[PDB]
Amino acid sequence: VLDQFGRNLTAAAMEGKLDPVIGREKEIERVMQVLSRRTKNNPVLIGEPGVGKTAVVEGLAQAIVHGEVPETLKDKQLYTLDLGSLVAGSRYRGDFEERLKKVLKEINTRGDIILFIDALHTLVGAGAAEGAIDAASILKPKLARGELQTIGATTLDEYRKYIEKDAALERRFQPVQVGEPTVEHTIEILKGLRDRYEAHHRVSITDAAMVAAATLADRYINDRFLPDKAIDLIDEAGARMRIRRAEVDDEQIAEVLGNWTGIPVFKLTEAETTRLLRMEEELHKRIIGQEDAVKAVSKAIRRTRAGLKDPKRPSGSFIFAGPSGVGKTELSKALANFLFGDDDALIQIDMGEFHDRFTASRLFGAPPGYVGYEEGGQLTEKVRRKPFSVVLFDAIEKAHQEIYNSLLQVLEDGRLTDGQGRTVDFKNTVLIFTSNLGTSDISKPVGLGFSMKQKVNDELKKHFRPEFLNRIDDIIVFHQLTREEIIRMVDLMISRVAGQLKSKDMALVLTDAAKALLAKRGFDPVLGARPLRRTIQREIEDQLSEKILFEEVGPGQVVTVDVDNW
Amino acid sequence: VLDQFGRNLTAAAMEGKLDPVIGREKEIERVMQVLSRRTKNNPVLIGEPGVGKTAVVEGLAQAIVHGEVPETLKDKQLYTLDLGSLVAGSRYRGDFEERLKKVLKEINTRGDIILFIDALHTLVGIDAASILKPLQTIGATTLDEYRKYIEKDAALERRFQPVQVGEPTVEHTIEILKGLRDRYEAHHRVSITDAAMVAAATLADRYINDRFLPDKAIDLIDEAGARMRIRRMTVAEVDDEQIAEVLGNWTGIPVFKTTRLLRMEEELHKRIIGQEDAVKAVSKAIRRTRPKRPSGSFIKTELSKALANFLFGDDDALIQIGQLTEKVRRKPFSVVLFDAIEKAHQEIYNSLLQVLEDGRLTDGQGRTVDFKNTVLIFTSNLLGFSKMKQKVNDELKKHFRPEFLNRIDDIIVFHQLTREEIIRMVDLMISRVAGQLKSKDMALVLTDAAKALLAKRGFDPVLGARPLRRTIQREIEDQLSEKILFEEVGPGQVVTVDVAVFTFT
Amino acid sequence: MKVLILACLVALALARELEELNVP
Ligand SMILES: Nc1ncnc2c1ncn2[C@@H]1O[C@H](COP(=O)(O)OP(=O)(O)O)[C@@H](O)[C@H]1O
Ligand SMILES: Nc1ncnc2c1ncn2[C@@H]1O[C@H](COP(=O)(O)OP(=O)(O)O)[C@@H](O)[C@H]1O
Ligand SMILES: Nc1ncnc2c1ncn2[C@@H]1O[C@H](COP(=O)(O)OP(=O)(O)O)[C@@H](O)[C@H]1O
Repeated sequence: VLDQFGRNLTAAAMEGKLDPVIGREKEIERVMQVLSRRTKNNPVLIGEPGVGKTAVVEGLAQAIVHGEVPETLKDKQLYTLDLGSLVAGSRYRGDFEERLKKVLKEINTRGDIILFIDALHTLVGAGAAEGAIDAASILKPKLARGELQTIGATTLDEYRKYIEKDAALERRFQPVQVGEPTVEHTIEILKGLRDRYEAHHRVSITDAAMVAAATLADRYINDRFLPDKAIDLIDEAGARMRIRRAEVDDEQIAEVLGNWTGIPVFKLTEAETTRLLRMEEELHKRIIGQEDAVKAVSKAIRRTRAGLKDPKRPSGSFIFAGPSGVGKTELSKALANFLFGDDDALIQIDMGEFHDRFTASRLFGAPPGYVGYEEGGQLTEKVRRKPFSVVLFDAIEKAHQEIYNSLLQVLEDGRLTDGQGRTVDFKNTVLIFTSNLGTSDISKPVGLGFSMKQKVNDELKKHFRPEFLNRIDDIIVFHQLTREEIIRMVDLMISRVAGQLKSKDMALVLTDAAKALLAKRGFDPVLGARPLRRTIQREIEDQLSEKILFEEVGPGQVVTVDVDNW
Repeated sequence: VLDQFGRNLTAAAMEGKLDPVIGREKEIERVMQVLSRRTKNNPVLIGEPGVGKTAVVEGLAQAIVHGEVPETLKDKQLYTLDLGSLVAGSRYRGDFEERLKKVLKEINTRGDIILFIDALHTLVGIDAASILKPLQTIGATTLDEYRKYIEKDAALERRFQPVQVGEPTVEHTIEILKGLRDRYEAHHRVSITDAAMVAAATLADRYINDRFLPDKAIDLIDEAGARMRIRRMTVAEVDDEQIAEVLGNWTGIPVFKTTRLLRMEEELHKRIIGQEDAVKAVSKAIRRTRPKRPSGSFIKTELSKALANFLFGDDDALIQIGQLTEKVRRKPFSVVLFDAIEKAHQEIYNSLLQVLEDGRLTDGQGRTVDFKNTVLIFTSNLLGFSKMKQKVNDELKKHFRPEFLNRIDDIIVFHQLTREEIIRMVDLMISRVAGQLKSKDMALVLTDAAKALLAKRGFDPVLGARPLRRTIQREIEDQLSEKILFEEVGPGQVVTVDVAVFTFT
Repeated sequence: MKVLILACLVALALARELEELNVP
């Protein structure tokens, strides 16, 4: 291969340009085991993007120049081969085939070339298609005879879509699994890469930072992979140190990770133990009133996270029973923003539309050949995208029996089988079920007799199966809100729009007489404290638009509104 | 050698040759973070066309010569590289390959060169790709071309770090214009007021929707300053009046360039007849805005049309529903109408649900569509012995959850049909055909009896008033089409439909 | 109940041979 489409990794390892490859030695030995074969000496590094597939080959190219190769791979000039640059420039017939036969002629003359084709899935249909002169069919004769040594690097998905699907190419290539490193393996990688990133940034990097880079990237980043994600934290923190300047620490990694996810450095640089020690006071910030509920779930999460925890249970299962919209999904959002630092972790499934077991095949995915195969079965993109999550099952009493027979897995194990065959882990997810099985007192202070908390408890036993209810951690019951409890919610929500008023130098001069009437109008004992915000926008914000209807802007108008008494 | 190919942006920053990049200090800081890295140390400035992504590198070169650059980037000569010039020369073919290699051999001969490539996708689809292996390079593509070319190569993503250059706000592009004021004041010898720049930023976002914030606003300032230099040849103060004159030639709309406009209530009812209280109800709701959430949210079709005409100019600014992506990217100042939401199940509650909470839909298409200036409208509704008045609003509360009905701006009701209201719809639909008779020099007058008959037939409130368009043409126009062909009625004739059966002269 | 997933065949062809203009 010329130095036109690739790069001599063997000559890069002579000049000490390749990064040290710590670990992955079972894989470098496996690649040598494939390359030492007589025929079809062609390994494929199958992994994920960033697990160190190129690093295995960089570690192999170091093992060639250090003489650690078994007199079949000695003095093999290992070249990469960018097939993307090799396709690039083919707008005419025969351009790609000419640039590939020049490479293939160069390997024939020298006889000591090992190709490394990153993205070997590109080989299929690189020229035109499968049955056509592509890069696959050009290389297939010499790959089948061991006369072209080629290290591939696909992912597991791309190996199955392109190499296993292509008949007469799955045989030419030998799968070498490069798994994602563990966190303790990644710390050993970072400590081996310590001298490279200390010398580049001229910034000392401590052992506290490299443990923090591997641990927090596995937790907070779940679209990328360990080796890379954690190196990128070490690399970006050393780079942002250069734009501040001598030492990268635990807190410096949490800052450059907080700029990616949006978690405040504090929620990254914390300590589960303290992290959940002042849990109650931070969950009061968006739940005022119904305080025994907050202290119950704050106690339950601190039991089922801190200290002992089996890995065969979720972080907490909850039944939120009681009156609707009094803080039911408002607490679960407040728990999700406490969970690891992101409010965007709450998922409403809205089980009220389900009154069918056939629609459970439209919730957990369809059997293939049926409708509901793409949307439905979307739990892959949600909960194994985010192992730290909160799933809310609103109105579970509306659903069919067969729907939560499939939910008996996730309370026992913490795993779920998708309709497309995925392991959708509910392992760290706080699952929360929800039923307004209580509406009797709710429906006026009368009942079925001739004349609270335990009325809705035995309605769960009446409606559901006891097999489902007892795996659930704690059942939380909400009560009717006192008028002193409602006006604090009015106080919290009138202050939300008040910040948008002084942006325009307007001021809603607050009075408590209007706040009592908002509590009367924005609450009923069937639905209340959910339509309180529409009561705010219909009764306050309609009449504050009458200011600019009669054109009141000025430097600022101190408006005070009070509607009549009821 | 770089001495005859591509502009030295660092040398241009020393001479003040680059236009001053006012703002963008966060994105230039981000680019200095990438160039300071060991791996993935090559920024790809993802933006939109004309977003200011070349100005980040122009602003980077100005940050190099000030000494506000890191110790790994002190006195780096930052070169843009002119593609299409390393062509300029044929010895013979392979020239652009052989000449580009001579440029790169001078880059590693020196050590202080950072290439900027304004179109990095054009070198992907020597190719330089190889030389990238170990020459720091700043790229600049769109997000469509990042997902098409740069991200689709693992040998081009282990080194190419995406850097977002976003479209400025209307506020942020004013200080871009105020920083670029002295360049365009001195180029046309005409002073440009601050008001003009507040106008040229606001009006360019509002009315130019294929171009992006920074450029669009600069295009109005540059062309209004150019217009002032022309008409003084056929001190002169480019104003906000001047920007609307120039943008009135860009878009071709009459100059009505808003709270005063918003004072509708009567500034309408050209197509809306009847339904009077819902029109007064959507006045104070739209003017709650005067955020990232749409300008209005409501839970009739004509109402929308006339709402699209009065708020957003065009009758065809009403989008009746990717399926709403890359067609509100085209026009983000549209009323998005949802026809018959009752007949759709819950899979549609992700492009109307997270847009009242974000206003943005990231998707697989490749752009984040902007819903902050739309008017979302849902179109839902069209036992024993006894002895809507004001209520339809409780139906949709029971239909779908009020967990975002307090996030809907206003749930307005529509009032019942009036017998006089339908008569006012009959003489509205006769205007569609009276104009076709004035093209024949005919006149179509009617009587109160004939207009009440057409009001009496085909008005059914289950179907709204759709049956009325049929009733006009089955009864008038089918019998008026024959009498023209029978030549009972010719040109220069007054047609008086009276009387039951319709007869006339 | 069933859905058939069809298969939108794309038009894909090899690159065009070109005819050259001679310059002596
Ligand atoms: N065992 C290892 N030792 C040192 N660095 C490693 C190791 N595995 C991966 N890396 C580094 O992590 C990143 C992984 O990218 P790369 O090697 O291209 O793998 P992949 O092809 O799977 O993305 C590189 O920066 C690489 O140097
Ligand atoms: N932050 C900014 N400060 C000053 N001028 C800017 C800024 N952003 C854009 N511009 C100007 O707006 C125009 C945008 O051009 P350019 O930055 O090359 O666009 P693009 O990034 O889309 O290629 C130029 O006139 C440029 O100088
Ligand atoms: N004020 C009005 N309300 C409703 N329909 C009207 C009104 N004025 C005229 N129409 C006519 O009645 C018909 C309404 O049907 P459609 O377009 O489905 O809208 P909608 O029934 O929601 O008003 C159209 O032919 C429209 O032109």
